[PDB]
Amino acid sequence: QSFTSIARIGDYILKSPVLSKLCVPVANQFINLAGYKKLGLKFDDLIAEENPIMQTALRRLPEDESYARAYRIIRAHQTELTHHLLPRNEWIKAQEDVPYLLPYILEAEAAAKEKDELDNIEVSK
Amino acid sequence: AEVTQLSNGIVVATEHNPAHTASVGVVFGSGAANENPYNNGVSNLWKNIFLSKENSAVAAKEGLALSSNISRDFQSYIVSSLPGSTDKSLDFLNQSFIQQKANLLSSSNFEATKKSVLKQVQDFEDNDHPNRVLEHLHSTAFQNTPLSLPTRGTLESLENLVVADLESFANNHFLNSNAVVVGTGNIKHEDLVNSIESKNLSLQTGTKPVLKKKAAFLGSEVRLRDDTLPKAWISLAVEGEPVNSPNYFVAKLAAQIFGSYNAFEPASRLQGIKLLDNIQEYQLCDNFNHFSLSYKDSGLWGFSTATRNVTMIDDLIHFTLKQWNRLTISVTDTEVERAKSLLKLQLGQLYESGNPVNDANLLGAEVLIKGSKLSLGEAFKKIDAITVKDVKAWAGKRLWDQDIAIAGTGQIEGLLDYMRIRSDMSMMRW
Amino acid sequence: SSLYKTFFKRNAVFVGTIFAGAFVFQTVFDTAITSWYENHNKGKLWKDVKARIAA
Amino acid sequence: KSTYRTPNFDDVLKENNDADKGRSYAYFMVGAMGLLSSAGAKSTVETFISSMTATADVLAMA
Amino acid sequence: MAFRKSNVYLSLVNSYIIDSPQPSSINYWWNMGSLLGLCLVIQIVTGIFMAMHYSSNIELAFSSVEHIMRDVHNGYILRYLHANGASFFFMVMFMHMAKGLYYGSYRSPRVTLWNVGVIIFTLTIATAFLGYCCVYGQMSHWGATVITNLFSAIPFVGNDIVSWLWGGFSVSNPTIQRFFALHYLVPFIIAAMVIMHLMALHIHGSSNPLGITGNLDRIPMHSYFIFKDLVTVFLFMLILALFVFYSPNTLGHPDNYIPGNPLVTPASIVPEWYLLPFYAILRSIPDKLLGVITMFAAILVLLVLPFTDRSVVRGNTFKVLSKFFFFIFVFNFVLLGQIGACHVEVPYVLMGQIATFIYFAYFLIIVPVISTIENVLFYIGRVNK
Ligand code: HEM
Ligand code: HEM
Ligand SMILES: COc1c(O)c(C)c(C/C=C(\C)CC/C=C(\C)CC/C=C(/C)CC/C=C(\C)CC/C=C(\C)CCC=C(C)C)c(O)c1OC
Ligand SMILES: C/C=C(C)/C=C/C=C/C(OC)[C@@H](C)[C@H](OC)[C@@H](C)CCc1oc2c(O)c(OC)cc(OC)c2c(=O)c1C
Repeated sequence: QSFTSIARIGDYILKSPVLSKLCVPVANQFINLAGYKKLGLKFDDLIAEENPIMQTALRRLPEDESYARAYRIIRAHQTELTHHLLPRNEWIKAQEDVPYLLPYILEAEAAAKEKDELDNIEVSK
Repeated sequence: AEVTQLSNGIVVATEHNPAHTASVGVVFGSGAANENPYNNGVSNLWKNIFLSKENSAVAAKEGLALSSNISRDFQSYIVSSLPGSTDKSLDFLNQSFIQQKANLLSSSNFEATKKSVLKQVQDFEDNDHPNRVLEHLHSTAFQNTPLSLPTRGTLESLENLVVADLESFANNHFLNSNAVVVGTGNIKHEDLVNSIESKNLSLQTGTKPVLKKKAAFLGSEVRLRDDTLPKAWISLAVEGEPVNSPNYFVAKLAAQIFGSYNAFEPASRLQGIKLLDNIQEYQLCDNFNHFSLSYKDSGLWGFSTATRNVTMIDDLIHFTLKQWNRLTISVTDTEVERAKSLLKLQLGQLYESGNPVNDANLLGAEVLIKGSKLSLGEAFKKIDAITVKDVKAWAGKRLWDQDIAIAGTGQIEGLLDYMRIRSDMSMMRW
Repeated sequence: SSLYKTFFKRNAVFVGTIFAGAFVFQTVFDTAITSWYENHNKGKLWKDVKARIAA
Repeated sequence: KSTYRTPNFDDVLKENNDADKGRSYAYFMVGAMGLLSSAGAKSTVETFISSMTATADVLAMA
Repeated sequence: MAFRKSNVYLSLVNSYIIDSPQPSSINYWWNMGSLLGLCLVIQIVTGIFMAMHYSSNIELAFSSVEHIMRDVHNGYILRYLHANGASFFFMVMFMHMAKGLYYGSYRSPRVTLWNVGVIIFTLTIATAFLGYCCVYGQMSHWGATVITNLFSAIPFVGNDIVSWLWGGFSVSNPTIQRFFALHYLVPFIIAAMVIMHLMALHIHGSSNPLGITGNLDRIPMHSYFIFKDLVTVFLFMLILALFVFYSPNTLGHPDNYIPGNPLVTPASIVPEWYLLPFYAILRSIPDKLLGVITMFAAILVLLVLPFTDRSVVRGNTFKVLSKFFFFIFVFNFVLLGQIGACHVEVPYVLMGQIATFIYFAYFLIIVPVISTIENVLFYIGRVNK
């Protein structure tokens, strides 16, 4: 499933205040139960990276965010292998759990979708 | 857009458009395809004395500029004037090709010119690897046949050439029945044809050239391995179309489908060419360009390429030939349509540059072969009428399971054997 | 040869035609060989001996 | 010697008045080899596959 | 360079077993694969030494196995190792597969790895069936009969396949002799498929429990995971030893201590335990053809998971709904097996048909729906517009 599609569905829910007030609390509680914040991760650190979109996206990430992702991932592996969680003061807070990679991903998906569209354009006379 | 050609005693062809300058010249219907293995380079030598410091100063006093071009089927000697001096160009043409065609070949002039085309043709072989390869492509593709002779001649036939060889050639080919006088620029047809019918005197009229034996494509290769060069340069072609082939334009369009490429130009990486998806992943080449070369008797359809990726040359060749396979079986409407538009654009940029010397060469070569020039608007009618069905029928005859001709130089250890290349001229089917 | 250019016309023979020709060959060839073989051995076969026995 | 001067291949080159002579011969040979191979492979596979069918001594009519 | 690198044979050993970069955080669930290689070795070694004493003739096969039990020095150890080892081979394979399911190991770029795994699983199931027939007890004869008959469901040419597989009118001497020959062969084909499995593993390396890249922190196979493997190798051997010496027949069927009888099918016939879930699936369909199609499909549907897992993250570690339904799947699978062990009777027939539905619905319906929902939940829980 593409991030363009997740964004479509998600934004529709987020705007309509019927669904927005119904779902977001469910989603908030799902995210806390997931537990990745107790390992020091942001959600975007969790995205499977072994495909061309995510490699394009990670390539385009500014240096400082790149070094930070690298630390968070290494720190997560070390904590996982010790069968601990981090000290609570080290957990990622919800304010920090930003979609930092999302804009690069969406941009790359659009570029890719256009190429696929243009490689296959029909012509009418 | 004009094409006025009429024959008096000589055949006069013009095409006028208010531009700036005017170009006058004679274009002979014999080139390097008319030479021997042993006097190969006589035409190039003729060109070079015609532009010698002696003859070139006599023209520059009068405010005239000199230009010449040796090709395979033809040969041209051209003077550009400033357009009211359209008469003083015809003076320089005749003062050279009747009077001075016994004064240009003076011992000190010939030896200093021969010494200069020797440094010239040597420099070519030493350094111009793309054109060197393309010239050897013609050499092997058309071996033991008129189209195999290189236009600049070979170093060995050149250094053994004497004044009498120039003479004998000039006396057999610079004839009236093997000539066309061409005027481009802005000058009228009746402005030139009257200045020509002014002076009579025919000079060797009634004399024909010498006949020969027809050109033929032979599937083959010449491999000029040189591991000290930093790249590999290769050209590969099938037998293409002669000028005045029904498929003259289908062939040219087919070449535009794959077009040309330059890895370092951002825009070039973005063209609507399917082959580019394959070759850009591992960067299989620095550049390629497809061509449909057409001559009187035959032609070559194929591509040339240059690369520093010397361990993946086989992928370059394989992906390129798999694309060409598609022309017989699966080329799409929108590929054909893209090619139409780009063929028009490039054919336009050729036929209507702001330079009359190019116009003269294009006019001259055309009228020498078919006795007329097809107008740019007439070509576009032919180009637009081409269907996917046409390209497929053409490719199925010229491309599919057909012999090829190969030439290369530089680091071509990775260019696989002939039969491997030749097997890729088709696909397995049920 | 121009016998080739009538059927297959400068193209190679395709697997489907090859496979189909092979099924045909198998039957034709077997009958041709069995025929020659049984004929060459006329007199010696059980076929021939049974024609001279009855009970 | 000049590299543009192609060596003599006249002893090998078929004096081409028939264009598709070698092609028709090659493709007939390649086609015939393909035919007799497929029939051979078929017969070989059937030989092995049939060795697994009921043996002559176990077909008893009880 | 070091000799272990430069030598043509040793460099293979070095790149697979010594210097191979492992993600630092893989847990003991990643020890199952080495345990599978060990199992394969135990089965092959004990089988070859037994083959030395075994006769495949249908008159002699059962007695030749009793001869291994009674007369061959340490013969009962070889036979009990082989028989109990086959069971342990399946226990560990299910865990290896379940691990793959949980952690999204089937995902890109390890799809080829997963597909080769599914082939090995089919081959291993066929190999154990061939071996089980070689005992020629009662369960052997009727197992051979029922399973060769699976192919009779094939349109038009099905009964022809079966008589060809049998080598005659019924399961007889031809049948048991060719099943021994085949039982000897297929372990070596499994060995070649394991090499192909490790080849696909090597180009992308192992995954890890976080489901993210391992590239930022690797440690060498040698030392760390060699000695970590040793821990579970000994625990595996300990438990296998407790069965082989103290409880050698607990995982088998008493009817296979009765010589096969072509005229009598015991009322107590039950498949081997590791085949029970699949048996139940077949038994739930009251049609011959569709019964065998659905059962085979229960194995092939494993191939579909890379496409129906719509999630954007690999593995279930941080997925609340996926974890829950994964364990629904596991315990549903255990139920299928408990149904297989039961009689075709009222509550059981329906429970088996519903469990069968749940089995297929997991791959085809639950995972695509739930992974989509989780995708969206992850998004709207952090985006503020
Ligand atoms: C992946 C490998 C193998 C597996 C899963 C496997 C499994 C089995 C099974 C389930 C049985 C019946 C056990 C019982 O007695 O209840 C069996 C029997 C047998 N196997 Fe294997 N086997 C394997 C490899 C081999 C190999 C390579 C040989 C070598 C000839 C072999 C020879 C035998 C023999 C001689 C028997 C009959 C003795 C017995 O009943 O234990 N097996 N096998
Ligand atoms: C005789 C059978 C097999 C052998 C010897 C074997 C061996 C291995 C080994 C050594 C590993 C690496 C360590 C580990 O992750 O445990 C591995 C990984 C893997 N195997 Fe197998 N395997 C076998 C059967 C299978 C089967 C039946 C499947 C699935 C249907 C499978 C799926 C996988 C996958 C997906 C991985 C990668 C796991 C990850 O890194 O997340 N294997 N196997
Ligand atoms: C990146 O991931 C990896 C990884 O790559 C590896 C290698 C391991 C470690 C595990 C292994 C190396 C398993 C390896 C084992 C195999 C591939 C075995 C293949 C199977 C066989 C059956 C071997 C062949 C054996 C025989 C023919 C038997 C020999 C027979 C004999 C001696 C008969 C003797 C008797 C007489 C009478 C002469 C990991 O743990 C791991 O992740 C943590
Ligand atoms: C030369 C090799 C040949 C012909 C065969 C190999 C291929 C076949 C298989 O898979 C590879 C096959 C084992 C199948 O796989 C779908 C298993 C899940 C079998 C499941 C199985 O077991 C039974 C069993 O064990 C029995 O014992 C007493 C009795 C049985 O009836 C009562 C069965 C049974 O009704 C089924 C479905």
